[PDB]
Amino acid sequence: IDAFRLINANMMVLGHEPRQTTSNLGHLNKPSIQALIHGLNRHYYSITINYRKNELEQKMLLNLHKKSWMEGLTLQDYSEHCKHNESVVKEMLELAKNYNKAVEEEDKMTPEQLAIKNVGKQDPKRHLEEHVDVLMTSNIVQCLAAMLDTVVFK
Amino acid sequence: TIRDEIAGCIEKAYEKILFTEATRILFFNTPKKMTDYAKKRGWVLGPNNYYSFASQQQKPEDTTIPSTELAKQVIEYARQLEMIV
Repeated sequence: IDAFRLINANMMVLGHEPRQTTSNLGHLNKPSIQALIHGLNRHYYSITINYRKNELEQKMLLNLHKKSWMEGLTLQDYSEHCKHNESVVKEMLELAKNYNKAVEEEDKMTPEQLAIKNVGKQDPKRHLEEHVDVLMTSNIVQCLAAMLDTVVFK
Repeated sequence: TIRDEIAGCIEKAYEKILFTEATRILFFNTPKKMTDYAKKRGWVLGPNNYYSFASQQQKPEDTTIPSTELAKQVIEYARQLEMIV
């Protein structure tokens, strides 16, 4: 948000330093970087910015962005997921099964080579297990398959 | 406890049986116990034959008790995979 305030040059005979409610200055020095901001603490002293929010506005922005990311009438996209679960999912299920064969026959080399090299030293090379993400996609498969009974019946 | 054992296992695939063999197995040649079985039970006393009726299940509506017990079970799968504390 970043706001500023200009200082004069006539009042450098006098001081510049009453700074009431000291917390604001020590808060100003933390959001902060540079050599040139450090060179522009002269001619500039900032000022704290804060935020007050209408609970009406907060709650209707919550309406918008926790309700309107769900879509209209709210059944519509979940029944569309139910449309996915019998026509499109089996193709990415084939992709999942091919990944969970091909990645697996080389990630069974991994505890072998853990026993081989050392007790757990530095990163040897490229690949990893990465199975957890593919399993989470399979969890998406099962949850939207659970959606089928709920939506389709009644 | 054998009388009601025959009166239990009668309802199976005895699709028709002649009466005097049931007289042999049950007991009591021409009794009023034949009235007891043929009336308290089904097995309609027709011509020389206890007749077998038919009953069905169709599994029609369920389709839904499958669907709601799967609602329970997959809410359970998602619930245990869900946990976090």
